[PDB]
Amino acid sequence: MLPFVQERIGLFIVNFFIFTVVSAITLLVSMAFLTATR
Amino acid sequence: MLPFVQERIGLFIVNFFIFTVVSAITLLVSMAFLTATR
Amino acid sequence: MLPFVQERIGLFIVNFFIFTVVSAITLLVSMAFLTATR
Amino acid sequence: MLPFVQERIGLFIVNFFIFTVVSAITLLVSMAFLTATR
Amino acid sequence: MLPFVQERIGLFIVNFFIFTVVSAITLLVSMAFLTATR
Repeated sequence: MLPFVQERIGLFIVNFFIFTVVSAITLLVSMAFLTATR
Repeated sequence: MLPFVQERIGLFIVNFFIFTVVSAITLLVSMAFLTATR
Repeated sequence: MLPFVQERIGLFIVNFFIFTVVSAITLLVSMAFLTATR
Repeated sequence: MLPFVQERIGLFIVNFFIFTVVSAITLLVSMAFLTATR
Repeated sequence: MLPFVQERIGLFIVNFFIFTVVSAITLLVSMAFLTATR
């Protein structure tokens, strides 16, 4: 009922989650941009 | 009155919040850039 | 004197702080790039 | 068995981990883009 | 010997650290890209 259950397994979620997004932006941009320019 | 109430529900806010921004930058840039180039 | 005072109000700082930066990069880049290309 | 073991060494993982990604996006994009444009 | 020493001063490291990187990517990209295009 009380708060403070787990944090170790939580902080890992955001860390790995941001990696997936930060990759999509650099890879997706390169594909769309490279196709337009070239 | 004392601090330390909840952290689990907090760390999730930033995680999901950054996802929305990191997406807007890659999608918004692609739209404006692709239109200019093409 | 002892550590562990507040974390809830802290984690919110980085969350909102990153939003301001991630916006400047997408908006600033679009302005400089769009002007050069167009 | 109980939760809450370590957080100091954890928060450092994401901090340093994001640095490696945020660098790959700016360096990788510059290489692919600069080659196409030039 | 036991864990849990400080977190307030830690969470601030990543917050300020990411700012320095997120700036280098937008400023470095603008310099290299603007020079190539223009």
